[PDB]
Amino acid sequence: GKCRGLRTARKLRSHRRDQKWHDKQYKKAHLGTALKANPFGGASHAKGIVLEKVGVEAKQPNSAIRKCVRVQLIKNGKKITAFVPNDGCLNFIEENDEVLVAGFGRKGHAVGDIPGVRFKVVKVANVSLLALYKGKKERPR
Amino acid sequence: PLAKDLLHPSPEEEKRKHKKKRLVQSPNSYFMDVKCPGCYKITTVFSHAQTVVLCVGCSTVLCQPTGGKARLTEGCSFRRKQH
Amino acid sequence: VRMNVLADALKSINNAEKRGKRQVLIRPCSKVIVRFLTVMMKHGYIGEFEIIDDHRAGKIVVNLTGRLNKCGVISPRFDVQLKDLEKWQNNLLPSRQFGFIVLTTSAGIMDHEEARRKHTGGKILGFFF
Amino acid sequence: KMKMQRTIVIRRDYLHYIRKYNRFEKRHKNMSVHLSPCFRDVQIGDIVTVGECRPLSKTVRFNVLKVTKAAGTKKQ
Amino acid sequence: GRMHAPGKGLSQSALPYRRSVPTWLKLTSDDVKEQIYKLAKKGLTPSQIGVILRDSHGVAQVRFVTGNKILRILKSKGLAPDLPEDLYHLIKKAVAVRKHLERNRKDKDAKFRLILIESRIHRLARYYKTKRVLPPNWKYESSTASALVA
RNA sequence: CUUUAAAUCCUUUAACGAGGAUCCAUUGGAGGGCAAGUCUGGUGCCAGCAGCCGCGGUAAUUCCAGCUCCAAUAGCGUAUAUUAAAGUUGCUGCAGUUAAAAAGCUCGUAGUUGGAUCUUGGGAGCGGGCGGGCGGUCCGCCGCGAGGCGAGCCACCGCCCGU
RNA sequence: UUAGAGUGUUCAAAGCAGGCCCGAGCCGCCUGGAUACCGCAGCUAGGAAUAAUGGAAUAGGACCGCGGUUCUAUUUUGUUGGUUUUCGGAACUGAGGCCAUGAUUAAGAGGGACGGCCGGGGGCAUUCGUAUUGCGCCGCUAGAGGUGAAAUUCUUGGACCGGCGCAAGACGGACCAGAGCGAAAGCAUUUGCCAAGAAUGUUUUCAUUAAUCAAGAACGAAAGUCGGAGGUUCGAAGACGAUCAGAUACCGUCGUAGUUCCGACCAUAAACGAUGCCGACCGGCGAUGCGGCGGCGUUAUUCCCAUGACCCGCCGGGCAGCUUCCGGGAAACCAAAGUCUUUGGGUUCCGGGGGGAGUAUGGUUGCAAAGCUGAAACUUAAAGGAAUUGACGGAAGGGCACCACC
Repeated sequence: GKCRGLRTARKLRSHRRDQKWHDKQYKKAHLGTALKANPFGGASHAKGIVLEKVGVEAKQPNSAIRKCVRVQLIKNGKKITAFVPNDGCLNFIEENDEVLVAGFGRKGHAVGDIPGVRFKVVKVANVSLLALYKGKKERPR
Repeated sequence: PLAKDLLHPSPEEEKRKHKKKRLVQSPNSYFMDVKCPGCYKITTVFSHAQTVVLCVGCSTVLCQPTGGKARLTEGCSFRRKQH
Repeated sequence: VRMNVLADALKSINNAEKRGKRQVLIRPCSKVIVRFLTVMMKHGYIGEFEIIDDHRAGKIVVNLTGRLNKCGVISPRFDVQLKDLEKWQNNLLPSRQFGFIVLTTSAGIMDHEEARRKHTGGKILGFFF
Repeated sequence: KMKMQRTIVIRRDYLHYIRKYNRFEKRHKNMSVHLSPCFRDVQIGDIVTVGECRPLSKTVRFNVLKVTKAAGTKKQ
Repeated sequence: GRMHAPGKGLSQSALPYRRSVPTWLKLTSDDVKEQIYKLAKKGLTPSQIGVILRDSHGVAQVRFVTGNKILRILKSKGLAPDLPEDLYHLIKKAVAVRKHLERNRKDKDAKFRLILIESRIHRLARYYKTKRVLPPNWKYESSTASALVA
């Protein structure tokens, strides 16, 4: 059930150079089409303005209306949905605001009740969203 | 524990194995003589013949090869295993 | 067919030791196999054996003893550069305290402890413990 | 090969060792070498000993010094 | 097991351990060496020559009583066949089947067995060609082959 | 004063310089994994929390806060790339009847692997050396210079055991 | 830089620095800053077990032997200067020699021959058996088919039934089995013919010729396609009659393609043992097929004898079976799915959570149907295997109850 020979080092090698492609944890990270469809250019964060403010429901077991934002990036000009993670911190978000967006916490997947949103908002017009909540900073009006 | 000698088995267990599976292999055939019915020129003949033999002393067939052992037409003196 | 005629003999005794027999016969013979079993017998792992002779090959009978636990073979015949020997006897042996691995060598076939004193290496054959 | 005049093409087998596995991997690299035009009776498939030289041509560097196989061949 | 039809068959002969003259009928090598020629001249492959010496004359083995086996004897005198005795017959079966194959076309069994047999022959050619028994420029054709054989 | 082209900081001696908010310690948690509240007020499948399992419809151990405790401590959470975990890329080291999985079967060139066999045997040989019962000894006791023992500093010898 | 030795940078991270001895009287001393590691490839030299590889088979090693041609000089009277010899060597060449004169064995590897068989193995011809449908003739009658019940259907133009024949196309029942062969798909009427094959039996031959297998090639049930001939039965599509609320379904009467045959395409099936090939080993037992062997009686013959048929056993190779805690496994199960942390006999293909998908596109084969090769975006927390308890069954086996029936 193996090669195991002593002049076979090439076949053990051109087999594993072939069967690595079926490890989806490796096919994604080593094929140019996986990163291309990423709205980020592989970056950690990406700035971009806010072009509306919309809410999205939750999955079947538990009901709610998660609040979100329709952020358009400036890097690629794409359009993505960004969750606004905080308690009632949709009062500081406004149209044409240039918010900073980060990965949601599952390396390119949804999390929990939120359907189809993989992005959360960390800053809002160059002030930290945590700072606005706890009050340390203040967004000038 | 089924601990039995594979070196010194009975001369009668050795016939309970194939021609090849014995201690030291040896053929199951035996070279035999035949007295050539009607004459006294005694010829050799191999027990597991695969060919007929015809006797000038008989002008009739002597051994008939059938299966994997010979059958002799008429009885004769049969020495054996002088080898 | 038969390729590693050392491997088949060792599996023939290993399967016969597991059952609990006292004697076992192996079908082919060789200096490689005779000089092998002598290494075991020089440690007392087995009893005292006989080597039936023919014109064809020879067939060894061994008087097994209840002292060896497993008698493996390792193929392909690798190399042991005497810096890998300490790796081998730690991922292929039960412990350092006992058990030996036999590796062929420019000075005959000998278990690894012999190799250290004679300060040499060479290809590897198998192991027991 | 006993192709283009005054030079021959020689295969050269050898083993390359892969580090990851403890196993070898056969390769080969075949190169052109000049010849001594003294020679008919240089068959193919036979060993030869070759020496280095100044760059005789675009791909002719090594040159032939003495051929080494006639016994394993036909009539005396 | 076999090489083309499955089954670990086992019916081979078994030489005795004793390597001596029979000592019931010597008829020493002078007779046998000059005797084999009569059978080989009369026309019998080295495969069948052993039978008649064994079955009626009485010989343990030609390799025992004489010096060398039945081909090395026939090699020196000049009575070695044109083609090796195993190859010659393999062509016969390859030729007779092809003869039957050109008539009973839909006989799919023959059209298969012919593929095995041409594979057996081409395997023996690539072995003999190394051992110089057959010339390098030899080639089995399946058309020019029946003219080599009766 | 010292440092150094020139100053800068550490280092050395000055004059001051701590009573609880003076000289005020954080970043994340308290359902499980995973250390720590079946504590109080609010909210009522709302707000929201939650990497995952999940909490929220009147007694919320999970939300928002207060108090008490827990983790790391001038550091600590978040995002993504990456390694170990991974015996889930497996040469050491995976699996293939049913859990994804063996070409319908055979032939077969490259490629990989390939039966057995050329002292698998000794000498009171000769001698050197480790430990070892030994016969001997310079040697150590013992003795009356008529004598008794061989191992224990020093080892020596002909010899055996130890692969 | 990794490791590491020496050293009190106040410690350490670091750094290759530093320690004495005295006011200084020496017109200074002692030192440091090393070592290992650094594959693969190249060079060198000891070792020669294992693994490649070599040598005299239609003559080759050995003996300073005695012979020829052809030449290259060293230096002796000619110091140098031209000429002849011998020796030494080199090239090809004449007789016999000393070789113990050169060929390991023949594998529970393989090819091949040989002998008596064996098999629903393959092809071609030949032959038979009933059955079905159709028809001719004769008989008697009013119903015949068909379903759960009927109706379309069949007859006043004599159906179904009964008898004697004629024609056609399919198919081989009963024998027929956990029995046989084939690589697999698969194969069952008597006879003949052509060629092949496993297994046994062998004191025959060759002497490693062999295992596995990318690319490639032959065969590949059913269905389907292309042309010719035939079309009995069955019968996708189709038209009807039924049941149903609907029933373009199951059910019933018709019926095209098709089914069978010869010549080519197609290359797919739960083509299944859902279980690669070759090789070795580890338990018993009663049987089955073929071959050979040993057997005491019987039966076919008047005679062991040739030989069958029975009856007792052995051996090899098969299809398979029962049992066991050898041992595996998630377990159902397994003499392989065992010899697996105590892992390594050799080799081929292939899987990495489920879905999108065997989809799109690209290449390629195909007359067409389609086959081979074959992604990603996105989505999802579970898909999935074996057993255990219940529940449930328009699932069978027992049994009870007027909240059940007769």
